[PDB]
Amino acid sequence: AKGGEPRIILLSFLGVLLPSAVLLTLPVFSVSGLSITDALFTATSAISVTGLGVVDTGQHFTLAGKILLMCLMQIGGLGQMTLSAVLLYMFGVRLSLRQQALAQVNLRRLVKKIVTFALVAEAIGFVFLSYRWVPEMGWQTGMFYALFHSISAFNNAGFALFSDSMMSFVNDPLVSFTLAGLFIFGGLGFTVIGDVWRHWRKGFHFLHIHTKIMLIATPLLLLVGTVLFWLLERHNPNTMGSLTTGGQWLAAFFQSASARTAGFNSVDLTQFTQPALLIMIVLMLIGAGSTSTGGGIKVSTFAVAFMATWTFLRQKKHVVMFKRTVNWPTVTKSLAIIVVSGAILTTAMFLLMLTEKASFDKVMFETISAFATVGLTAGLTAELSEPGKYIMIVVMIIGRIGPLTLAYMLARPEPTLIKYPEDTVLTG
Amino acid sequence: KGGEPRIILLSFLGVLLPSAVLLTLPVFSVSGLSITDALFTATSAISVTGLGVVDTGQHFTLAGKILLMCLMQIGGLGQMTLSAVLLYMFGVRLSLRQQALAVNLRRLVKKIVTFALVAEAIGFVFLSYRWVPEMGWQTGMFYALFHSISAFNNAGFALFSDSMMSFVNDPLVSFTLAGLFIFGGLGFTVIGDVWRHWRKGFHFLHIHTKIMLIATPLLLLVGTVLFWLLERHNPNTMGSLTTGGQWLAAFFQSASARTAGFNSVDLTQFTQPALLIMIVLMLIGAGSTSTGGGIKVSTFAVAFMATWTFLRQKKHVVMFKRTVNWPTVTKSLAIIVVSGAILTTAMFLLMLTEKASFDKVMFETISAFATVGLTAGLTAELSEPGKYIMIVVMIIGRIGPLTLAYMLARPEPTLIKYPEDTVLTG
Amino acid sequence: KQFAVIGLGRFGLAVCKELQDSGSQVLAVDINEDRVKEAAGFVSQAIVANCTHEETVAELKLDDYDMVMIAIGADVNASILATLIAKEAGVKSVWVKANDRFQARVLQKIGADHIIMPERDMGIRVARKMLD
Amino acid sequence: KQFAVIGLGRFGLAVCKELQDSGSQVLAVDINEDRVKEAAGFVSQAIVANCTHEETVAELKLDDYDMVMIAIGADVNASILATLIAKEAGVKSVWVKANDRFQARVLQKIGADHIIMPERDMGIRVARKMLD
Amino acid sequence: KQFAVIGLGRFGLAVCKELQDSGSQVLAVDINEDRVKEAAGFVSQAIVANCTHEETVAELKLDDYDMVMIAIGADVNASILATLIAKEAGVKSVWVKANDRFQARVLQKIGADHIIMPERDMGIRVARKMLD
Amino acid sequence: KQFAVIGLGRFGLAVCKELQDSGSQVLAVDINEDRVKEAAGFVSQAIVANCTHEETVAELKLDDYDMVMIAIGADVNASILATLIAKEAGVKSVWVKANDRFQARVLQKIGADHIIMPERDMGIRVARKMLD
Ligand SMILES: Nc1ncnc2c1ncn2[C@@H]1O[C@H](COP(=O)(O)OP(=O)(O)O)[C@@H](O)[C@H]1O
Ligand SMILES: Nc1ncnc2c1ncn2[C@@H]1O[C@H](COP(=O)(O)OP(=O)(O)O)[C@@H](O)[C@H]1O
Ligand SMILES: Nc1ncnc2c1ncn2[C@@H]1O[C@H](COP(=O)(O)OP(=O)(O)O)[C@@H](O)[C@H]1O
Ligand SMILES: Nc1ncnc2c1ncn2[C@@H]1O[C@H](COP(=O)(O)OP(=O)(O)O)[C@@H](O)[C@H]1O
Ligand SMILES: [K+]
Ligand SMILES: [K+]
Ligand SMILES: [Mg+2]
Ligand SMILES: [Mg+2]
Ligand SMILES: [Mg+2]
Ligand SMILES: [Mg+2]
Repeated sequence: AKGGEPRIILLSFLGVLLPSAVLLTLPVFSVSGLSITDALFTATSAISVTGLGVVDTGQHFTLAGKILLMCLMQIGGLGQMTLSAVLLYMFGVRLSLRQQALAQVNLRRLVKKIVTFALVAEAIGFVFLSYRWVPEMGWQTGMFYALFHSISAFNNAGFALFSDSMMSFVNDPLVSFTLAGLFIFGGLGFTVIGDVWRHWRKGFHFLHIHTKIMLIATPLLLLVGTVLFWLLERHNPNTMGSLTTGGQWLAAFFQSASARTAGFNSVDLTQFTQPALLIMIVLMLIGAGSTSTGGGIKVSTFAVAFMATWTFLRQKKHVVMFKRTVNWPTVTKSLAIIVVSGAILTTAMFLLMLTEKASFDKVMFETISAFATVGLTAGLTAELSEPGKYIMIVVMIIGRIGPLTLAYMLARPEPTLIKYPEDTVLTG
Repeated sequence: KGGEPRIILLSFLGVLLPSAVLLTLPVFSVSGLSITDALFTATSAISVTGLGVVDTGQHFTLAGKILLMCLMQIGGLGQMTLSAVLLYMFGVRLSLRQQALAVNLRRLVKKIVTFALVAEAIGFVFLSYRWVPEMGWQTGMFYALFHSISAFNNAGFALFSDSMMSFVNDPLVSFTLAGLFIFGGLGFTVIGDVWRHWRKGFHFLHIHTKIMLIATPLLLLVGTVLFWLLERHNPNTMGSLTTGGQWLAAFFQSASARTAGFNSVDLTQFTQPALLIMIVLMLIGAGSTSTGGGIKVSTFAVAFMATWTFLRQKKHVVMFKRTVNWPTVTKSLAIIVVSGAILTTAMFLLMLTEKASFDKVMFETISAFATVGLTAGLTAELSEPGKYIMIVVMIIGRIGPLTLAYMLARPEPTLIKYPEDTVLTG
Repeated sequence: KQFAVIGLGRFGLAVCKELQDSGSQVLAVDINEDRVKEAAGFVSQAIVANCTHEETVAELKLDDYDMVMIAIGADVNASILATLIAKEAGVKSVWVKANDRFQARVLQKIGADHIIMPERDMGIRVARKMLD
Repeated sequence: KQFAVIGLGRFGLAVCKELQDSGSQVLAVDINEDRVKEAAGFVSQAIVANCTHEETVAELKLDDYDMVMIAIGADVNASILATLIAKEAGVKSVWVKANDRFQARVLQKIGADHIIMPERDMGIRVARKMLD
Repeated sequence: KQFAVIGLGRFGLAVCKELQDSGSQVLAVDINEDRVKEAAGFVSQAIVANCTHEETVAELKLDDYDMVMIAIGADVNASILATLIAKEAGVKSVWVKANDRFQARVLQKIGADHIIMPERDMGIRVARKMLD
Repeated sequence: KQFAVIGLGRFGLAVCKELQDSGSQVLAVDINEDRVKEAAGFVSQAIVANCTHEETVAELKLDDYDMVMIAIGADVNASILATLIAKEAGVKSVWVKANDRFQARVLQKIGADHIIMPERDMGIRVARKMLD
């Protein structure tokens, strides 16, 4: 009697990965045609909405290829939010009936609201992006770029049609803020959007604990990242020293927001100070919300571990958040995800250094971005070797579904009839 | 709440500040140590990290080295003795609690000291057999005693300019030192369990003893094979050595990484795939109730086995046909996560204060937090804030794991509980 | 207005839901964490605590609240102890639910200010409602 | 020789400690985890399991063991149930502890091979001991 | 042809097994997940649901089913309330299992078409088998 | 001048409180850590120990104490065995608190110098208080 949520999660991704991979090889979608590994990498990047590119999205793909790319990252981003919310609903249904045996809307309405929320969010971002690019690029081309980037931003994909992804719009508030708002709400999570939508009149105090965590941790994650990036890169001529005072803050805020899974870059991370790469690595690992279009280990997982640590250092018996106790299984889930993620990350970084030769900071940054699904590159993907591409594909797949799958493994372990005696192991 | 955390910190700071104020005196140093340098040396000796801002053999006098043997002896042996004593009191309180619901300490301390003295005497004899012929009846004996004490206490302090790089091809000294910190880092609980119940067999040893006796050979073998594979073609570290010399060097680094801190090769010229392996080895560290450091092998074993249990969706973590209770798994995972958080903060602070590549800063931070003290060329150029950060990291690294383990054991009881609510993860 | 309701059975949760619907902030306290969870959904603050314990009641700071409602029904001993501790804490007004006349007299002697017998008072109300 | 002892009360732990002291491998099974921990110190393998559950017994592979001793004392229903399940699992020799003459006859009907009455048999043994 | 069984206890599961052997579609529904899994291999469709929930009974189109069997024994109130909800659901034929004579009286008046009392009904037949 | 109290229930804690207030050395010993912590503020030295363990009683130099009070009430075997161990340890005067008459008879035959039965003795005392 073990849970089957893990199997639905993997089969769903691979059930779309393989069809997407074979389509990209056809010359209809590529001007030159993609090899099997390149198409497998591109499909995995699109389906996981990582946004890593072995080839340039704007140039190597045709008009039909970009339309396919929008479909893949809409399936990868909104599809995870739709599936994760669907599996969350069924988990609650099983839990609710279990309580009644011992002692809410239907699924269709929930799925309709998720797709409705996605299209309206993209449509709002669509008109703002159209408002600027249509005058510059014409009508027919202007709407396409607005639609491609609004879909990419909401799905936390980071795919861009420009050679340098949004590096020409560092000093453009309308493009930066429209994109920033898109993956912030796209990455916030439908449970947070839904709870605020139905219970805002009650007040912040009566929102669900998960909603309160996401509504508080996200601004601090944005604010701390914005201040830290600005402080560490204000004097760096190569990235932010040449911008105006407002331009620096706009760039610092953009990368602070884009790190949490979007993957767009107003500046060059290739020329970032090391103390800034370490800050962004932490930001990428934390990721977006739990039931959103993108994410890494997720904000709530980091928040529980952050306050579990604070509880442990103060020797308190219970982990408390917003006058609510976080039960020990939840704490174990959050700590296990971080430890398991580090185990896979360390193995992936070690393999990358063997297949291709690069510095540790370049390898570590690329491994985190692929695992955290952010897709920000520090120059490793440009020179990635053939075996390195295979590792990145696996890391992108595991990083996309790992935290969610491992959570459901912890939720429903296989029941057993044989238990061994408890014995103590010394730790510390 | 438990006072084990308070006994652990007060005991360290109550030997660090006196040891620091003594190191400033010119009797122990040929040129004298600054307050920052003396504090760094005292922290490295008492925490037996082995990191050096000044050369041990040159900058210290004859009396200074005798103090250094006393300092690292206190660090290693006293940490082992205090851990055993606190474990004994924890067991006593647990037993009395069990009786309420439903050996001697002096003898234990005597066995700890006598085991240390016997091991150090064996290492001293083996080292004297090799150094006395070429160094004299007085200086060779001193070097043998110093290095045996350093090896058993998992300190890594060396009297040579290059710490054992001249004996990469010498099997006698390499195996003598290797056996000293493997046994010194095994844990006195394991040694006592093997000593008292070896006739019963391996099957009836305590679960901790089995975990150590299996993982330590596995960790040593994995480290040796990985270091040999990754560094056999590197001319600057192991390419010039013979086939036996390469394996001896690889085994020596695999063992020294687990807290000793001696180096028969240059880690400054190591391939990055090998520095990652050595970072992983340093983080794991030595045994729980031993002279070494790290997250400890038992913690890494419970997390590795818990991970396998979670990936297989099994209800209980089972090790050697014994269930590992959920508080133990939570302790291990929390130790790893908190260690990672402090490590990330320390690397960020070092990167702010000092200008170096990420691999060097990360390696130095891991070596100082784990008390291995292996240097990758960054300690020699430490600045004043860098030295302060390293001192703090060495202090927290030495006492952090056991302290955090005991906080999780005895949290403050409460009279107010808030309702349980679910938080989405992953 | 701040209210504290101790015991979250049928009467206690009905008083809390009414008090919070009327815009007042209520504290819900119960030893059964299961019932504290339903209250926490709509109650300003819900706490799992034992209100027969003097130190626990001191931690709750019940003297701050204007009125304390004690709705422990089945355990008459717990009701008496909670009323005694609340009065010794220094709460101005204590309302206690009593399921027996003898318990009501004991609570009057203890120092309870208003005592509600839900069965008898509801019988009187229903009789008046049928008459008119 | 391999023995399985079910129930780790005063009788079951005495059989395990005597069997293991002679070099035989013993499997100790009980539902009380405390007694399984106590036996796990000296018993070759100790398992927390419910032996009245027929699917659980198949997992224990009691058919492999030469002799199965069932030492469930207080719960007579569990004693007959465990004897029945062990017999249906293909155990060659089942020894059962019985606290009454009525339980012993039911166990004889079930298929127990040797039935031990601790009070009566020890009474006979001490009576012989005083004589000689 | 098409039947529904609510409650998968010992009595309800026995109905499901015999109904399947005659090649009939059976909808087995039970609040407890474990009991639904047991009948999952013996019925056309096994669903975990609370048949006391009026909207759930509306979704499970029980009016399409030829006969609906309510086999809830322990909680007398659930069987009475589930019987009523099935009547407003449009079920023409409702068979209810009752364990007590007082429950069988209520079920008759609320409109159950067939009341089954397994102890009383088996008592009559076993006597008849004894006679012949 | 120097006294020992074993068992820190309501009776033993009262003995410790009066003895220390009068100005004497009192070693309070109880297997339960909570009661030892409660009495730690009052007595000169409070130790968590099992006084049924012979080696623990040997380590605690109870023979140096002028009087030893054994105040274990719930488990009669614990009180009897503690009295025997204290008498073997060389304690010249042992005062034991007994709750039942059979326990008092056993303790008298063992050799306890003073047997205290709180209910009977306070019965006599309050009767004398009522008379005058
Ligand atoms: N010491 C106590 N402190 C707080 N709440 C208590 C205490 N003792 C009992 N309660 C709770 O008070 C309530 C009394 O209601 P009760 O009559 O038991 O149930 P109901 O009214 O639902 O039939 C219960 O929720 C009970 O758990
Ligand atoms: N169904 C069962 N499966 C396995 N062990 C059982 C079962 N029922 C009882 N036992 C164990 O059998 C042991 C002997 O029972 P009992 O006679 O009550 O204890 P004791 O012999 O110490 O008085 C108990 O410790 C109990 O845990
Ligand atoms: N509201 C309900 N909806 C569906 N099934 C129910 C409901 N209430 C009880 N049941 C089921 O009806 C069955 C009747 O079992 P019953 O004889 O009452 O108890 P037991 O299983 O202890 O013998 C059980 O399997 C129970 O889970
Ligand atoms: N073997 C023992 N050694 C020391 N103290 C004991 C032992 N057994 C019981 N006690 C203590 O003696 C005290 C007296 O118990 P009891 O008369 O039952 O008081 P209460 O009814 O308040 O528990 C208990 O609190 C218990 O902790
Ligand atoms: K991305
Ligand atoms: K060291
Ligand atoms: Mg009530
Ligand atoms: Mg027995
Ligand atoms: Mg049944
Ligand atoms: Mg008492």
